[PDB]
Amino acid sequence: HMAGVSEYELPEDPRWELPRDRLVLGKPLGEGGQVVLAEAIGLDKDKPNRVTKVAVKMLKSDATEKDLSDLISEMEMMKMIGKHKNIINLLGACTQDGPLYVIVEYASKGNLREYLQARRPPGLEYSYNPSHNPEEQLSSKDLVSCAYQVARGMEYLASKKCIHRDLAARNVLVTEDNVMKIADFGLARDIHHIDYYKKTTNGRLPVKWMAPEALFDRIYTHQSDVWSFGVLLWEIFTLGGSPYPGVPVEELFKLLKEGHRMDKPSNCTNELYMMMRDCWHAVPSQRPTFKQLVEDLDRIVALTSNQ
Repeated sequence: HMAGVSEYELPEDPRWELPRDRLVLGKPLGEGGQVVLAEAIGLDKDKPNRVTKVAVKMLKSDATEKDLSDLISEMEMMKMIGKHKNIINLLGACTQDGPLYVIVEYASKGNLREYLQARRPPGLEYSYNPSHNPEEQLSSKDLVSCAYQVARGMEYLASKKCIHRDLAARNVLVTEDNVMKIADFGLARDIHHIDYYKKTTNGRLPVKWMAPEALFDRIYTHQSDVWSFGVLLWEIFTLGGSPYPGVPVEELFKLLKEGHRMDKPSNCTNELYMMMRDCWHAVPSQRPTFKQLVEDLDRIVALTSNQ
C-alpha cells in the first residue's frame, strides 16, 4: 500500500490548482485508478459562477506508492503535450487538503465501442445491437468523420512525441457534441515485462491491437500506433466489432507472423479497407503516417455520402 497523502509532496501548480470545495462529486464513471463525474464551480476564473461537468481521476483505497507517481506522471504529461480538440484534456487538479485529484474533460457518451454498438442498424451487415436503448443510426460520412477526428488527435499527439501504445475504440470517448477524444494517451509505461494473456477489467485483450514488433519485440513507436489505428478503423466499420474473431491469443502470434490480416468488414469501401491494410503493413517504415492518414481521410470525408 502507500503512505498518507501528506507523507508525499504533490506537485502544486498555480495554473491548474483548484480548491476541493469547488468540486461537487457525482456518480462513478470508470473503475480500474478511479474516475467519477463531478461539477466544478468556476473552472474558468473569467466566469466563477458557471458550473462545468468534468471527470475526476483519483487513486483507489488500496494504492501503491507507484500508483501515485503514475497519476502525477500523467498529469504532468498532459501539461507537456498541450491541448487539442480531439483528446481528453487536463482541466485542473487538487493537490492539497486531501487526496490527489486530476480533473480532465468529460465525455458524456462514453467510449466509442459502446457508442457504435448502440447505433447498429437492425440489418444483417452488423452483429445484433446489444444496447437496450438503441440510438439513431450513424451516416456513412459520420463514421469516416469519426475516423478523421481520431487520426487528427493522433497526428497531434505524434507531433508532440507522444506514443499512445494502446490506441483502440475503448480508449476513444465521445462528447455530448459527438466529438471524438482520445484518452489514456499520457499513461506511464510499465517497466516490467508484460503478460500477453492479461485482460482488462472490461474483458478486453490489449494484444489484439498491438503491432507485430510491439508484440514480439516489445517495440513501441508512432508506426506501431498506426497499426493500432488500423484495428481501430476496423472496429468503426464493424460498429464496435471484436478484432480477430474466433482467434485464440496464442494462435494470434503464428497467424500475424504468417502475414495474415482481418477481412474487410461488410459495408466498407475498398479504399477504406486498403487504408487498414497499409496500416497493418509488415514493415513499420512502410505504414503511412498520421499526417497522411489525416489527409486521405479528409478527402474521403468530403466524398463520402451523408445520406
